[PDB]
Amino acid sequence: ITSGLKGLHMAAAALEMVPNIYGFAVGGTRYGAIANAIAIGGGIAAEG
Amino acid sequence: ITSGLKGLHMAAAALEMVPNIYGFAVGGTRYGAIANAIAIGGGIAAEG
Amino acid sequence: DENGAQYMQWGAYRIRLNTLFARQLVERANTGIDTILSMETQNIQEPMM
Amino acid sequence: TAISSEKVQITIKAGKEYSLTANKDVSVQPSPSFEEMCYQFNALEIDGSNLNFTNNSASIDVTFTALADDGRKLGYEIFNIPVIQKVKTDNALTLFH
Amino acid sequence: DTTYKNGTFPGLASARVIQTVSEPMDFSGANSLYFWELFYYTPMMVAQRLLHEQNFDEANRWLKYVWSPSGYIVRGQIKNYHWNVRPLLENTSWNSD
Amino acid sequence: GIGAYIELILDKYNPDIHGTNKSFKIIYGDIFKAGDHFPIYQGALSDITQTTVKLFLPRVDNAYGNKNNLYVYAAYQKVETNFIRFVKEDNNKPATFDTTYKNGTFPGLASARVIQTVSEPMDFSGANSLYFWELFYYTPMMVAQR
Amino acid sequence: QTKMMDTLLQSVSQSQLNADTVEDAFKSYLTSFEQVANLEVISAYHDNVNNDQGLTYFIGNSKTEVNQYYWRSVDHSKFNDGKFAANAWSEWHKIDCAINPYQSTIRPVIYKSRLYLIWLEQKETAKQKEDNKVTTDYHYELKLAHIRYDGTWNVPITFDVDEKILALELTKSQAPGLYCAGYQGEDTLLIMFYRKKEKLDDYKTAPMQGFYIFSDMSSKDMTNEQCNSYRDNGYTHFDTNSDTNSVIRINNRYAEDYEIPSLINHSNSHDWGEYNLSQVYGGNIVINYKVTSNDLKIYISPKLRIIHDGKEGRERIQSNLIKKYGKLGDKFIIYTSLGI
Amino acid sequence: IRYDGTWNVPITFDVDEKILALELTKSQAPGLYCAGYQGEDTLLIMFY
Repeated sequence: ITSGLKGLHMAAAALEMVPNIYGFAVGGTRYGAIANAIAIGGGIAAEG
Repeated sequence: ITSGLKGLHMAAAALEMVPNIYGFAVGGTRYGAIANAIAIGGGIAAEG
Repeated sequence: DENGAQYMQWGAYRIRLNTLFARQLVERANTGIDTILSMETQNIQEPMM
Repeated sequence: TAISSEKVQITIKAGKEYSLTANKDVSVQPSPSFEEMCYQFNALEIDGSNLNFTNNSASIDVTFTALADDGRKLGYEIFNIPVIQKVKTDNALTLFH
Repeated sequence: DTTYKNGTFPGLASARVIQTVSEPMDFSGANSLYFWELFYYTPMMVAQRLLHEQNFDEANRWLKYVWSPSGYIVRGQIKNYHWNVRPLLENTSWNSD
Repeated sequence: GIGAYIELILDKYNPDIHGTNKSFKIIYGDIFKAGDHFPIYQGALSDITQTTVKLFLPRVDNAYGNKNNLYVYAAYQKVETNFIRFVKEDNNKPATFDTTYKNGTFPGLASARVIQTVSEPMDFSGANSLYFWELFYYTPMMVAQR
Repeated sequence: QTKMMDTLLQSVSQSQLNADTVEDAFKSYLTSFEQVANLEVISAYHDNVNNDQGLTYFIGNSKTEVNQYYWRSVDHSKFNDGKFAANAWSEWHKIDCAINPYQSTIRPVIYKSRLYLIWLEQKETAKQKEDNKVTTDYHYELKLAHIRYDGTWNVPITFDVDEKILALELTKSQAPGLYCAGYQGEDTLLIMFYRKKEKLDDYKTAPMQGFYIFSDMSSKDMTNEQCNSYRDNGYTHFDTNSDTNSVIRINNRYAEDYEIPSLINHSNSHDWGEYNLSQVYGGNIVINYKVTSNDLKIYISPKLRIIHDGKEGRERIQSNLIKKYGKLGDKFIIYTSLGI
Repeated sequence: IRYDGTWNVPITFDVDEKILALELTKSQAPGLYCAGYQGEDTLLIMFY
């Protein structure tokens, strides 16, 4: 069930790249979702 | 595999300094990504 | 310095503070531990102060 | 123990021997000492022709040697300098998806 | 400074090297502790720890990185030196008191 | 890519023709320049006509000799000389022999063959070969030992 | 052994083994095999100046989202008889630093005998155009990251290159070409940007954007009279307009007509003299070469050195005795057969 | 799906052009048709 769950984190990290504030203020996206997901995957592999 | 993974967190912390909201609203960046990454590195060293 | 050295001019004295050993260690460290611990690695030179 | 500058000589092998002698090529004679006798030589031209290239590579050996005045030798120290040549007729490697 | 000896040589003998740019590294400078911990203390500690775990030939080849009684061979040629750490060849007190 | 699989069965070892050695080299020639290429296959001879070598054969679509696009000869110790060749169409229809009545002579050569093959069986010598060995052999061995 | 077989063995490393447990472990191993069997090569880099020798590094792609780029190496020296022997290849290795290129524009490079990955990365911004509206802009940044000794990856270095990419005349949704090569004499990481053309010979005329990277990771921009030499020397390694079934090429290390090292200090062979009394040792050659046609002008300055030391035993101590009291030029009688 | 039973990260496709091509009111999903095809292996998809 640890399942390579880092794929499931990287699903969220890839899903959060797009800018969400629209209208006048443009942007607002996270940029470091990717490396944060790689970090939590590197932790979860050690726990497994 | 704990690898000095705090380098991998600091990659994200350095990658998230820039302001992402553009247009009229300028700024919106986190400022405490650095110390938060140093914190999670200090935790991960103790776990190792 | 231009070539990569750093030193403190303590009056008439120049004393070195850093070294370029890790720069030129990379080539020696390519092929194995045996090359790293040689006498040849120990004679890598450092530029003029 | 006497060491003549005439019998401190160099040959280099790049196609032919280009025999060189310290007596005309040392700028200033080093002082007589058993510890170190450092011979500094001059600018020495090497003609690039007569170098055969197998696998687009050539090598130039330098032979340091020294001879005592009685006729015995002080020892030699042979070096080796590779010469590698870039061709033009070969194109770069493509990846063909 | 050239007139015919501006500087006299009452206890002095000669003046020398013009041509050297870089110097060999120092085991007495600022970073010297890291050089000692790299070259001497590391193979000693590895060899001691391998000796206590009854693994013998690996401990022997780790001791040979420091003191080979049989001499060292580098690329076919037997080398002159007999110790592998350079400030062991030349005693250098890196702690005054 | 584009090219052909061809197979050249070779004649029996007569040292009258093959020289003192059973060693030979088939060769490639005449692409990318007017010079000489090197060993698309190397093997050895036998008293039986045993040498039958199925070879892939690469083709630039525009060869310099447009009359007949590709050339192969076979070298060995005694005689290593220049022959005449094959030709592929620019069509997907594969190559024939360069047809006058034998442009290319067959001094140690015997015949020319397969036109119709597209895909080849996989290689256990290529880049991914270690993964194929670890799949097929090392895995059931390790499971069975454990 | 790969880590695939490792995690298989770890999956079957217990006492109570049922057949279906073995089956599930085998299915997990099969998925891990599926992941690296579908690898696609983005780009590559050749080590040596010419194609017959040296190594070659590939960069792998998966068929997934945010990618786990892989790399492997292969030698050209073990080539014979039309095929690499299977020991000339290497295993795939995983890259850990978070990489997000644009249009898969990434090349490896071997700078100072260390693997460096360099890639282009694109961030969307939005300026205020406001007479009425808010315009949308892109800016391009350059990243550079290198491996460590144990196998981990450093934090990448930022460079702002929006000026030079804006200098090139580029449409949207088309990545500029990237050229990146090492350079032995005057160790400096070359980099050149270029618009993609259809013909190689068009790049002899295309103006160039690029700079230099020194040992301190500091930049220095190219003057075009200096870049003309590099463009005239390496115009064949550029890439065409790369659609599918179009031409993408590899890069060698940069050199002009001859490649010569600057200094030798290590000996290739040396020898004792007669009677083991002294030896010639510690020499060195600096090399200055000038490149011109149908010849080569190598200028060396060998600095010979004679020492006086004996072999260990009686010879070193007789060398010390003859070093102390006698001066250079005298005659001596030494005794070989010394017994008790 | 993968072999062991886990799910891959999904693939993005932008289809706002084609859904805007269909003449749709709000709060009504367009129909979706999706079928396999053996000869000339190619995943069919049709909006309507």
